[PDB]
Formats: sequence, C-alpha cells, structure tokens
Amino acid sequence: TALVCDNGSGLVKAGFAGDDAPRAVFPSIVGRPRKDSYVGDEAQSKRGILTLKYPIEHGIITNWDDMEKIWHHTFYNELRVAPEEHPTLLTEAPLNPKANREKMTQIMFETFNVPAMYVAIQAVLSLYASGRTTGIVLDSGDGVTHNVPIYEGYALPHAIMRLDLAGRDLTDYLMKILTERGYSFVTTAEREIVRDIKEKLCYVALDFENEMATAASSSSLEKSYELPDGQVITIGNERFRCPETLFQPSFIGMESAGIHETTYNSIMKCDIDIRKDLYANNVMSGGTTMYPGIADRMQKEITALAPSTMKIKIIAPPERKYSVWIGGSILASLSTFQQMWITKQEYDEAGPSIVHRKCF
Amino acid sequence: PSLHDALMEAIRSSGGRERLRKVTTNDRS
Ligand SMILES: Nc1ncnc2c1ncn2[C@@H]1O[C@H](COP(=O)(O)OP(=O)(O)OP(=O)(O)O)[C@@H](O)[C@H]1O
Ligand SMILES: [Ca+2]
Ligand SMILES: [Ca+2]
Repeated sequence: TALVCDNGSGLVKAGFAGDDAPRAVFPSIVGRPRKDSYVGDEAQSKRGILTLKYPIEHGIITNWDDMEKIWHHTFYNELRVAPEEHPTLLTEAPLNPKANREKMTQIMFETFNVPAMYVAIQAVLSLYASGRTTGIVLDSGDGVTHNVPIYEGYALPHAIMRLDLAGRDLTDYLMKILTERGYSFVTTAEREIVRDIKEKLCYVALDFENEMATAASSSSLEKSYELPDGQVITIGNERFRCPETLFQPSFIGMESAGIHETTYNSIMKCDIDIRKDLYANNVMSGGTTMYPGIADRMQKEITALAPSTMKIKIIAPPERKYSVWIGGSILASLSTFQQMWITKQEYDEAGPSIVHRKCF
Repeated sequence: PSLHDALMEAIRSSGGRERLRKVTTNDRS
C-alpha cells in the first residue's frame, strides 16, 4: 500500500493509492500561541488565539520546519501509518525549483525513513485522472493558478503559464464586495463564512454585463444564505462578480491576463502540431475551478480566441477538487509504476539529486 | 518498447476513478 500525499497551499490531501478519494483533507497550516504548535485542524479549530503560518506559498514549500510538522501530522495523526512501511508519492507545483524537490527527497528518506518515494507534477496527475496523457490542464487552487500543457506525460516547461491569483484571493474579494454591500465580515470566523458562501453560491456568468443587467433589474439571481447563528442574508450579483476575477484580474488590481488568455497563450507557446490535441483536451482541476458555469464560459472565451475551425473541448470532472490526488492514487497503484519509485537503496547511492533522474 | 510507453498506455486504460476502492473522506476543508 503506497501513500499519496498532495500538498497544496491551502489544503493537504492524503490517503492510500488505489482508493478513490483521500482519507484526510485538512488545512496546510501550523499554529503558535498569539502547547507548542498546532498542526492542521486543531490549529483551525483554534484559529482565534493562535497565529497561523502556511508552509506552502503559491504552491511552493517555503517553511521546511513547519512542512515537516505537516508531514509528521499526515503520517501519524491522519493516516495512522509508520512511514517506514509505505512508499510515498508526493506532488509538486509546476516549475518547482530543483533545490526544493531535492530537499523533499532528503527529508522523506532521512527524516521519515520511507522505503521509497516519488514526486509528480500536480497538473500531470490531474490529466491522468481524466484518462489522458496528452492535454492542457488549468489547475487553480488556493494560492496559485497554472496552465500546464502536457505531451505524453511530460509537461512542456517553456509553455507553462501562471496566474498569481486563486481561491484565497477570491475569498478576500467576496469579503470586500459583501462589505461594500453593507455586511460585516471581519473576524476569522466570519471569513470562514465568506469562504462557505463562495463555495456554495458563487458561479461564473456567461457574459458579465448581461448578468449585471439581470441582477440590477430583478431579484431572479438573488440567493438566501443562513448564517450559523440563524440570520438570513441575501447574495446578489456578488455571486458572479467574485469568480469573474479569474477572467478579469483587474477587479483586484492585477494587470495579468485572465485564465482564458493564459490558456490560449500557453497553447500558442507549444509546437503548432500538438495545438489541435491541446484545444480538444482542456482539463480543469483544483477547487477554484468548481464554480458552476466555468466550463461554458471558458468554451465561449477560447472559441473567441482560437481559429474558427478548431474543435474546443473543456473537460471539468465532478471530482476535480481532488483530481490531483486521484491521479496520484491511480499512478501509484499501476503495476508498471513499480520500477519508477525512488528506493532508499537508490537514495543511498546517489543522494537527493536522484529525483532529477527519476522524477520528470 | 519503452517502460514509459507502457505506463502511458496503462493510464489511458485504467478506468479512472471507477476502478478505485470506494473510501470515505474525513474532509475538513
Ligand atoms: N465548490 C467550490 N467553489 C469554489 N471554490 C471552491 C469550491 N470548493 C473549494 N474551493 C476553493 O478551492 C481552494 C482550495 O483548492 P485546492 O485544494 O485545489 O488548492 P490547494 O492545492 O490547497 O492550493 P494550490 O493548488 O493553490 O497550492 C480553496 O480556496 C477553496 O475555497
Ligand atoms: Ca494544489
Ligand atoms: Ca485586465
């Protein structure tokens, strides 16, 4: 039984290879008093008198001491396994620096004493989860958004696009525009309410101006939301104004291109002879791609940018907030993957840089 | 003729999430 640990900026996804979903999902946080430290949910359930730190920023591990606490908590507290008895598949962001993946390997072998391990690119695993080995993935989570074009299991690094806005920014923006409406969301508990409103009632409009006009002249787009204590508030055009930022980042002051444009730019940076297969295999993954309407809007926007004869297909699997993990669960449970593991024996001979030769 | 070729074929014919054991998620997102 190999393990699969998908470490995100906001959420850890962990479980056992061969399972259809992670056993444990919890915030990628470590907390200290404003005991010594609180990791994951016990830090979350104490979000009021501790200072929280995120060891992963924009998909990149930046605090290795707290990351070790996350990995320890994952193994012992969540999965209830001894890491010495299980090969462990880990995930990394696209373009993860060489020094980072080497220290990932070193900590797994030297600190947790895993018998074997592997590091896979997150977006590649999401493509695998949809049964594909060629395509272009839009991966949008809590801290970062990427376009990753992939040819037969290999990400094409020169064509990878990035957008430094994701779910946390959208939560903050929904907070901002709900307060401009007249509500108050200032406490940490109230921020969690805004995140829940975002995940439950927000959607992507097919056309922003048409939708704004509908919300201005009728109540047909308004939704009731019951707060935990009992009050009912009304959410109107904030429902689609918040995720509109993915297509128009200027709503939060970013002049970067929106996700339809990073997708098109990514495909255009690939060799012309694979662009046809990329256009027909656009796979959406990550929690921030869960908005209703996002596939239909991406289809409309990419169609407007691509040649008129190009077949455009957006694939948005219902499980895509766990697509990376599911792809790792598939990969690590395949018989042909057995020889791909980095073994502790291999690590002792070559050292941490073995990950460059075995994981690509 | 390559191990990578066989792995890619195995990914395409894996059945996806369909053939994975149904488990329960203790999801605290
Ligand atoms: N149904 C939903 N609608 C909109 N957003 C959602 C939904 N479900 C989850 N999210 C958002 O997805 C984000 C987390 O997704 P994910 O686990 O893919 O990110 P991550 O891996 O933690 O971070 P990153 O991939 O950026 O490093 C959170 O911001 C969460 O609010
Ligand atoms: Ca992620
Ligand atoms: Ca703009």
